[PDB]
Amino acid sequence: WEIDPKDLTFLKELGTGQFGVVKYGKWRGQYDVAIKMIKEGSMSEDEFIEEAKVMMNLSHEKLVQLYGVCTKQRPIFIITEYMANGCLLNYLREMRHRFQTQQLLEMCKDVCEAMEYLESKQFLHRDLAARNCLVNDQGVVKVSDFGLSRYVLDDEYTSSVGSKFPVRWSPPEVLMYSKFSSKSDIWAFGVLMWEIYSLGKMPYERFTNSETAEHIAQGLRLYRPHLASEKVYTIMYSCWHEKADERPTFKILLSNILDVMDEN
Ligand SMILES: Cc1cc(Nc2cc(-c3ccc(F)c(NC(=O)c4cc5c(s4)CCCC5)c3F)n[nH]c2=O)nn1C
Repeated sequence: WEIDPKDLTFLKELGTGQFGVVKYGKWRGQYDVAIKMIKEGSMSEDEFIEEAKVMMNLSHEKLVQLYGVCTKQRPIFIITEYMANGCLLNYLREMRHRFQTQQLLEMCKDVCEAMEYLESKQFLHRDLAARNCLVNDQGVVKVSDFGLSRYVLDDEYTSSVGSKFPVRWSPPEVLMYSKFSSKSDIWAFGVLMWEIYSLGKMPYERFTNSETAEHIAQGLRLYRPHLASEKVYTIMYSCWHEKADERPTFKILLSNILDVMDEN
């Protein structure tokens, strides 16, 4: 879906990410959208447009909805569903004292449902983390920017020893061999659950990225946050098996989460 740029009205700046400036605006005067304006040289653009069709076809309530792209001018635009409460990490930190435990579990469920959908389509996120989830005006969490890490042109982000690589969300086989799979998204999801239940703390705080890699390679795992029950911690901890094939699927994780809800 090629969006006509004449149908976009820019309204507000939303900050800057791995591809440069992001704006809030409207599509056809009515629908609230976010618009990434892709900084030249920041993205493998031919590669992105080449593979853009499969992303058009991903649709789930808990996935941020793609509206489309503008590719007939530079900078390229990516147009998505606007999420008025912004990214999940800042939302957790700003509302930290208000959350009930049942709401923390519901946020995890939202993300798990989106990821079970992506898993069913054999589509990898590759940078799942609370910073890449968004929150709407009703508090629903949705997964954002799935698959886009593949198109980043920035050695600090693409190298496992780069300053911007998501080391703290990565399993050993990604840090050692760059072996991304559904099971590396599973690992990241466990870290995301930890971010939720810690109310937005930084994983492995005071460890450097390389110290993090060393310690998880040797079996260290994130501690149980105060607000996580044992049953909840067992779920997130299952995401962190050293061996990828021992980690659950998102279907199983979703069933575990629903089971905890039912018990509650
Ligand atoms: C109050 C409020 C609402 C609101 N709502 C939104 C903000 C954004 C948004 C803004 C800046 C960003 F930097 C990003 N992330 C990125 O650009 C990238 C992430 C990744 C990229 S690029 C390539 C590698 C993989 C990860 C955003 F997603 N989008 N959509 C929204 O709805 N924001 N605020 C402040």
